[PDB]
Amino acid sequence: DLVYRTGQIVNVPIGPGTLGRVTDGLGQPIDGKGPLTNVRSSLVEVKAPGIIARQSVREPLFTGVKAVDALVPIGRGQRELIIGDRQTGKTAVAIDAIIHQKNCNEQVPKAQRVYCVYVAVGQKRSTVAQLVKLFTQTGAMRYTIMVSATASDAAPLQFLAPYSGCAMAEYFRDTGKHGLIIYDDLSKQSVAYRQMSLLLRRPPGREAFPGDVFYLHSRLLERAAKLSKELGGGSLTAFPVIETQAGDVSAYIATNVISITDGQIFLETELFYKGIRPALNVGLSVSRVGSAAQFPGMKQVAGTLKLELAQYREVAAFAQFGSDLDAATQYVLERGARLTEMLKQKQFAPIPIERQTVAVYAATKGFLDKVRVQDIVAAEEAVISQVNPAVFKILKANGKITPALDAHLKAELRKVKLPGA
Amino acid sequence: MRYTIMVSATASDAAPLQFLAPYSGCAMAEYFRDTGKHGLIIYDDLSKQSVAYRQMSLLLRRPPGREAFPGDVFYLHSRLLERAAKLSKELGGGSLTAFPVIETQAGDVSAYIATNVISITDGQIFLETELFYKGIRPALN
Amino acid sequence: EHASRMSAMENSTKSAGEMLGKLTLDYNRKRQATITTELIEIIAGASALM
Amino acid sequence: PAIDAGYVSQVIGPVVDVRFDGELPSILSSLEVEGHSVRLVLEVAQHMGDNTVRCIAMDSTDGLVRGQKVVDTGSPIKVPVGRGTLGRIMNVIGEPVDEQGPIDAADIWSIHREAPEFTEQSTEQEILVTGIKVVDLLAPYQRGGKIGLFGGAGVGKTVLIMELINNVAKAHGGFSVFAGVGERTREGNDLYREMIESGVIKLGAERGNSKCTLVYGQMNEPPGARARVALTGLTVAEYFRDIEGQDVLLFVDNIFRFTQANSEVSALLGRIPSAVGYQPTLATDLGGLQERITTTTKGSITSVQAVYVPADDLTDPAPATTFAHLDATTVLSRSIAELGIYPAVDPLDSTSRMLNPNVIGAEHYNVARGVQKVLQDYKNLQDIIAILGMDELSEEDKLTVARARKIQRFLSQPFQVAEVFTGTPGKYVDLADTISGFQGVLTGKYDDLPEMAFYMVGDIKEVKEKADKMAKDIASRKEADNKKVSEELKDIPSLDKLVSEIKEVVIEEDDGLEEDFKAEALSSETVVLNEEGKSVPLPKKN
Amino acid sequence: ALTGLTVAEYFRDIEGQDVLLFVDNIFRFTQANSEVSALLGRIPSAVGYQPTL
Ligand SMILES: Nc1ncnc2c1ncn2[C@@H]1O[C@H](COP(=O)(O)OP(=O)(O)OP(=O)(O)O)[C@@H](O)[C@H]1O
Ligand SMILES: Nc1ncnc2c1ncn2[C@@H]1O[C@H](COP(=O)(O)OP(=O)(O)O)[C@@H](O)[C@H]1O
Ligand SMILES: [Mg+2]
Ligand SMILES: [Mg+2]
Repeated sequence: DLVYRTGQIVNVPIGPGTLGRVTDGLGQPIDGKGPLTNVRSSLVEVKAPGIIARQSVREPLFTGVKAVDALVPIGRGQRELIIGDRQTGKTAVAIDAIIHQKNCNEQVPKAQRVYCVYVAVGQKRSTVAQLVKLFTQTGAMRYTIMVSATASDAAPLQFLAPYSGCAMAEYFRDTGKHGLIIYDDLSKQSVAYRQMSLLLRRPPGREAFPGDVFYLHSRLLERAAKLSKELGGGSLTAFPVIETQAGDVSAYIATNVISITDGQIFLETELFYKGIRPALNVGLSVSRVGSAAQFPGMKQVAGTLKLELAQYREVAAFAQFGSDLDAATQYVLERGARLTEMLKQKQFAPIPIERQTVAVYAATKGFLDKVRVQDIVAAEEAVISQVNPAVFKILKANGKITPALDAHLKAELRKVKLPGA
Repeated sequence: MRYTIMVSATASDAAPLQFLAPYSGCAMAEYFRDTGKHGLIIYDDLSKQSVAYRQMSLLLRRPPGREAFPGDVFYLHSRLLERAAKLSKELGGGSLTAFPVIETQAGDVSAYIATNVISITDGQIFLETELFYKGIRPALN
Repeated sequence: EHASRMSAMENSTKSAGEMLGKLTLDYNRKRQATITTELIEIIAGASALM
Repeated sequence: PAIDAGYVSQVIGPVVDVRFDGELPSILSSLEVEGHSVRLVLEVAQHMGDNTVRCIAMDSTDGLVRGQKVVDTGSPIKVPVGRGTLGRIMNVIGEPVDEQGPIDAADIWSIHREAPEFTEQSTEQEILVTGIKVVDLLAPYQRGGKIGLFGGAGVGKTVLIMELINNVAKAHGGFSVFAGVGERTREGNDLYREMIESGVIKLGAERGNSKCTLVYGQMNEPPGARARVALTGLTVAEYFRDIEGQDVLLFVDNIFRFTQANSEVSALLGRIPSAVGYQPTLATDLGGLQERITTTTKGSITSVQAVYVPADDLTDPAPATTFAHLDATTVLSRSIAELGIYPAVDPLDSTSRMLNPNVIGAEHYNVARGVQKVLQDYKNLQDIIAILGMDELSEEDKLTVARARKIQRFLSQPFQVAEVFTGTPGKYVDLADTISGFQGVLTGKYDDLPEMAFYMVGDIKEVKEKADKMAKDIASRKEADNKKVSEELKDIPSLDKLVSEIKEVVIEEDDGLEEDFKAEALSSETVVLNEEGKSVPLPKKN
Repeated sequence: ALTGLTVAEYFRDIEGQDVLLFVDNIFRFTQANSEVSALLGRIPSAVGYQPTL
């Protein structure tokens, strides 16, 4: 067969014509809406920006998840690993982030909007189609690109689809806007790269992976940065997803991406089947870059929340199960259960951050201790419904619970009809 | 140092120098064994001489084996350690006693080089890291 | 004494089932790594000759 | 013109073969490729025969054609060294990447030096106090020795090396050289901004008063750059040690990435792999690197190297080879970190050559050995306590478990560099306070105080001043009922006057991403190149 | 081992005697055949022994 060269390093179309379009791992659209129109080609293999080109992460990227935005806060330009077993809610956190970027994009100016890229590597084509229907029926497809190298596609396409999506998001990073990229099952990209390496007869290393399987993910994840003021000031936030086997996070690809990304979101498989969804392992999951990039007010209450959940795990599952019960530390058990049931949150419903800090204010300051544990999820929506919406606008505009605001908040929090009790 | 020779092929040296340094030290110590005197030879880090031999033979494109060692890595230490003997009276009666050293990984005695040199040498001196931290120094098992 | 031993041995069954469940996963990881490293050794030996 | 100019024969990833028809460069000699998008420096690794060398590219090879002219520089990689490198960031090949102009070179040195000889070795076991309790107690650091921080991806060997920078390099009188090998670029930018802010890096005209050189080869670089950037850091440190005669600090974050980059390029050099997948030359490459870091007779280098264990496997060959090069290992553990203990130093796996009674005194040595004995006796009881509980232990062993759970909270310590994400202020702890505290916990002087009074405190005074606050607080269950009444007309307006004094922002529909956009025309049929080089569509044949 | 065995086989067949054949570490026969089998051109078997074990 005749092989023609194109004269160009491997490129994908980048630009504003990619928004709303489903794409394969090479740049051509698969949603059946014709070719990409308002677009231009750029390389998939770009060297990451250097040391001067970056600045410290200052601005917060709100996921809309209560357990995430309180305990592991994530700033713009960060890389946060979402790690956990199969069916523990990793994709749910990722798509709550995308839907919440749609919800916040209509209330900010255009220089503060976030344009999302969802790379689906090794997924089923049916789940990608259901996710496209979700992003269309939630209006989130206006700001979302979807790259789709499914399980039927060739393993070079599954290897290259994160780099294609990263170039499509690096357009938004380089043009001063803000990007958010989700590499869903980045473990499957390493499996595709291991396939390409073993079929190229390269000598395999640990777990038959190639030697440059760390370089494969470090190339990809170092391109998620927060650019300096002389480079437009744009940002790109990565959410790589790594699936573990039986909760083994000491695996090869797991510990490779842990030693690349800034923090982690450990989703425990034990809490996911105990109804605690999102099943955030609060003891293991950290975020040390968006810790300074936290919404104040949520920084005022969530530090005490994480401290109380820390001293809740001093009596964790040996309340009276092992030998004895104290009944002076009954309060930490019957308060940590309230802080746990406060952070549970149903799917496809992300919350604005000003309605999360008020809910954790009611859960932490003590406005819900007489509510039974079976109805704190109803007490939270009753608090959000019955408190007047002026305090939400004041807390969102001022950006902190002012001393002028906590008095009016404790006033509006003592006249709420907590059901039952 | 008045009675000691030190043969030093360090980590910066080439792989054949570290491969050949136990044989150099054994040849220097065989002079006392063959001239009626009594010698003491310590092959410190014989598990590094095996690693240098592994590198030297892998770059000669000889086929690798257990943990990518050569097949003849038993003969490497057997023909080295068998030179430690006690000669007869017609050969002078001189002696040479060997103290090879093997480093194990997490107490795994079932490693390749460790089991080979255990099968070669006469005695064993086992030093456990849990006896070491219980105050028992030397940590003789 | 009998009724506290009945609970302490339930705690010991729970602990020695939890320890056994973790050690089974550790053995499975070591078993998988064992077949992988032995197979990689055999391929590295055969690729020097073939 | 044709002399000293080879051409690219084959491009295999980061490995380029160059055919020199006239005369071949030496091994380790640097080459430069003409007409690339960046400055592509190759370093000759092998002579393959048939007038062909085999090189390792310092940048990416994407865009290389197999006819490209390659110029022999006649030399290895030469980087600028001297006091003019202080306060500057430079990459693997010595180019300034800090956008502060060219580096004022005192000299240009080859990055490949032979290790200092046996006659130039200095044997002076002097202690270096770091202010860390577990480090100063159980494995003290030599003043001119090599230090390893072994860790398992998330256990804190970057926080520990930042705290060692915070504690040691400020009290030091010489120059520091930070070599960033294969770590995060965000971490290099954070260290640059913290060193500019704290004043150890000054910009502009006062650059000569900066006391730190950064050499950065981070994980966005190809494996040729991460394989030689440690050599650039060594060259900058060795100029201060040898020529300047200074005492140097050299912090190398992830010396594992040197080994990993050599194993990445080694599969394409046509070698048979060694054990678990690394290069056959692991031990000799690591030795040729680490034997250049030596306190000699004309200067000292205090080297602190973070070492990364790949899958929490200390038996992996790349940390197991590194263990034999270091004077003091500080093995950080994942389980100690999961207990909440920070720094997560394994006390029964970290060792030092300074823990000897004739060099640090018998009191400090006996205290460290007693603490290790109590911790080993607790680790022997870890299975009986799990499957049976503490109620079946002997009365002498419950005291051992209590004292060990006290000393393993007391080994933890807050850090001045961890105060930004933990909230608690850092604690610098003197050596005598550590020995005096652990004497008291070993002899039994603090069996009164609870176990959490020892957790994340500075010295033995702060244990007693935390057991006070832990028992004021349980008596502070009944102190008062807090209520602030008749307050709403002092300084706070209302709910609705506040929503009238907020500045609501303007929002715009149709975001307008077509501003400053090129928008080239991608046609439907894919464009290829014909034999004359013209951009034509595909022919209609398959 | 073949040399000791053929001495014992002469003592069994020709002399007709009843022979003792003490073989110290017959494992070293297979070990010695394993040290040369990669150089004889044989790709290795299970754990590291020869294919002809
Ligand atoms: N917060 C939540 N509340 C209720 N149900 C949830 C929540 N999050 C996820 N689920 C449900 O649990 C399942 C988890 O699927 P999800 O795709 O989120 O997990 P995953 O880790 O991506 O699994 P996989 O990797 O196998 O696709 C889904 O069926 C989803 O409907
Ligand atoms: N001394 C400490 N105090 C508090 N937290 C720590 C400390 N050391 C490490 N950590 C936590 O552990 C993680 C370690 O990250 P890092 O320092 O990058 O280690 P590594 O380089 O091994 O991944 C950090 O996210 C931090 O939250
Ligand atoms: Mg999924
Ligand atoms: Mg690090």
